[PDB]
Amino acid sequence: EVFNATRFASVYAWNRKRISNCVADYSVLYNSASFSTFKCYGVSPTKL
Amino acid sequence: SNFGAISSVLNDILSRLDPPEAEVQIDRLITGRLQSLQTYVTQQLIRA
Repeated sequence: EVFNATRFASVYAWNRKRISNCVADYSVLYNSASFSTFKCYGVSPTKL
Repeated sequence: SNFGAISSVLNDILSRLDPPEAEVQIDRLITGRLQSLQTYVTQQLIRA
């Protein structure tokens, strides 16, 4: 629901929704229209 | 102690940073810790 959401809150007040207690879906994040930029500042992105 | 490096757990850099920056950070740990030995080694030599 995060990356596929229709609308996002504007950058002045931005969408905060919790992702919790769950198995990280990054395995499925591979196939998509992908991304303008994909970045991890405090980790190696392969470590997700 | 951080000694100016991002963290004092030697492998919690390595998760965060790609090595070539860690190689810069781990210096400030080594350089920090190393110096911290001599200061301890000396204080033993003097006390001894």
